[PDB]
Amino acid sequence: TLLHFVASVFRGFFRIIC
Amino acid sequence: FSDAREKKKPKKDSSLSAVLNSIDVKYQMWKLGVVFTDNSFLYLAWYM
Repeated sequence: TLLHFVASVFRGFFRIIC
Repeated sequence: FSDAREKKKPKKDSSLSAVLNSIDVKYQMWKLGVVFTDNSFLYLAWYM
């Protein structure tokens, strides 16, 4: 679950930077 | 009701639904969010 949270944070960061 | 008379039904360890009601979705929300915000837990998760 922690890894899924980290992955979701990374995906959000990608969506915002792109 | 605090000042007034009260009747209470003690909880049962057998009943799982009682423990599920006792645990709070929003409190577990807040607690795990704080834990994830903690830096040392992040370092240990990196080690993971």
